[PDB]
Amino acid sequence: DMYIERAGDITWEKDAEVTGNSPRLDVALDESGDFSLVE
Amino acid sequence: GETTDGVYRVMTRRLLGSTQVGVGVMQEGVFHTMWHVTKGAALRSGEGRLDPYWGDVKQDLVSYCGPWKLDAAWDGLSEVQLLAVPPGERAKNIQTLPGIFKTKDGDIGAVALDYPAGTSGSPILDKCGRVIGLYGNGVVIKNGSYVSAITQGKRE
Ligand SMILES: CC(C)c1nc2c(C(=O)Nc3cccc(CN)c3)cccc2[nH]1
Repeated sequence: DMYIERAGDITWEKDAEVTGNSPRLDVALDESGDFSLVE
Repeated sequence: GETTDGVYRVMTRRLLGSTQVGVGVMQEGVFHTMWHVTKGAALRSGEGRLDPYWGDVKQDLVSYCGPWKLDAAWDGLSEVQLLAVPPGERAKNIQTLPGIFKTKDGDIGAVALDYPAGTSGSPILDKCGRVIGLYGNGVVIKNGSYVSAITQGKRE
């Protein structure tokens, strides 16, 4: 049996840690819901 | 049990201790999470039970107690916030500019942030606080890093 526990509110927070790049990737989604890179 | 709107941890006791297997959003009495988190199994919320209502393996999404309620979309230009709820760690908002998963059926937003697999289902937000999708289904790029799609469902 799985159970849920509250972790917080859903709000936009100003001055949050800004990180991560923005790559453009050629992908494919299969019938099992798994993404793969197309090359 | 607790049906207050917000972000929640999805825990399991089947394994050692209490392990976090994913995250979800409670909105308008509906719990929204990734399919690979629960496999469509029932959830507990204190003494109350939550039953699956809609689910799809290909989309990798599942809703409990009602139909999928989240319908905000990424505008394709602005930065977003991943409200990452990692196992054993406090919820933190990480601001990022998404990339693009180019597919044969159209382009989809993508957040290039690495978090443990149990962070799956954490919401991605717009500047208005609206849930534009869930984090946890994507690809592993050349250096072992994870790039997740911005996964959103359809509001019927
Ligand atoms: C690469 C690794 C560190 C990592 N894996 C992940 C995953 C992950 O493996 N998700 C997953 C698993 C099973 C099935 C599906 C749906 N087809 C998605 C989710 C979030 C962050 C991650 N970081």
